[PDB]
Amino acid sequence: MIQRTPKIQVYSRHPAENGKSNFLNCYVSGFHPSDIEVDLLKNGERIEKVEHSDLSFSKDWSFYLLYYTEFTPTEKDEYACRVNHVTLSQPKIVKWDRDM
Amino acid sequence: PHSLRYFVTAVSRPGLGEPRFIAVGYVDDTQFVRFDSDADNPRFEPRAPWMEQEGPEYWEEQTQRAKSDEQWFRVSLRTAQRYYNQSKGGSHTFQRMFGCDVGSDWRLLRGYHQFAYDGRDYIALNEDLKTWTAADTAALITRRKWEQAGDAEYYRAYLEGECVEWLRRYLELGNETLLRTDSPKAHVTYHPRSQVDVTLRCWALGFYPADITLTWQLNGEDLTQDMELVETRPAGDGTFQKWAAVVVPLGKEQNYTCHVHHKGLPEPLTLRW
Amino acid sequence: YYQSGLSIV
Repeated sequence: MIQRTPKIQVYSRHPAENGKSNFLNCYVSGFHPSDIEVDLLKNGERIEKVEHSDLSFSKDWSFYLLYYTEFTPTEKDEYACRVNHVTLSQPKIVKWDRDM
Repeated sequence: PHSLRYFVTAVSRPGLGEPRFIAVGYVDDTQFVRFDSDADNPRFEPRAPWMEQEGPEYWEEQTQRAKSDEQWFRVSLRTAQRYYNQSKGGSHTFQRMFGCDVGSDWRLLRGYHQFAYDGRDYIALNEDLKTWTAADTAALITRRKWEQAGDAEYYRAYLEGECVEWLRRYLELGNETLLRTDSPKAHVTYHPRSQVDVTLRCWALGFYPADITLTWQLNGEDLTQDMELVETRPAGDGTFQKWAAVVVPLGKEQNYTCHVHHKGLPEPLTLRW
Repeated sequence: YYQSGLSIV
């Protein structure tokens, strides 16, 4: 029995333009087991109606999920992905950085 | 080349009901069907628009095979728990990957049938489709059982017949979209990191298929020993995203080139900041 | 086209 901590990427479907409707994605990969918690945050509060993909895994048997919600970015609104997993003692927050 | 894949996960949840069974099917990098045991009326459903014209016969046979496999996995998870002399209350996982690859001729290059238990290799069918690879001692018990029961011939008959025959049919259903490429739209960004060094990130956006090669070079020489690479990520529209980054001395930006390989690009790209 | 398992593990 293996346990793998996930990798976390938070990004937009298209290059973010203030006032242009876009999609916010949290892509989590390389984790085992499958049970995971993924929430998308706006100004620290969790975003409701976040969709996610059907559970799949790669060649090394580690799972990947895409969590996504449509959003319209602004200059000063802050967004993040918060993932909790068995490998993570405390919830992991990865902030959304539109250049990185 | 083209591929057909199914990714099947069965996770027992002792005390929370019957194990959770998911099988998700792909042609290349495009998901086309899914079955989830926890859905409404659990059944195989189209996950691509080119699948929605399939008749009730196709869906009922697919749904029936998923329900047969669901019972097979609950039995297999219980059998594996005895094999490993595991206690009764833990959650455990079986995973199964199967499908086929075809070439330019669209005939079978390789068929897959392999399992993982609890995230680790358990048993895999070899490329001959005649022999098994057991990962460990519990899987040698399994290998002895399937060799005596001629299980390999049973999967081989599917892989050489139905898997290729239906994968070619899927290429017809989605021909306008499955056979397309989207060449990456690539750019290099610049971010200062110290008073001494800078991060140069090579971007690739809006590309299908998922396969891509990004390399940084200095004076014609791979800088992959200094590269930070993320996994290729899905945009959510059927395309993918990736970047490669190098950290370089201030004032040295124009000595570095990023190279982009993709099935949409007859020649690889060369970009500079 | 999906295929179901035969012999149990």
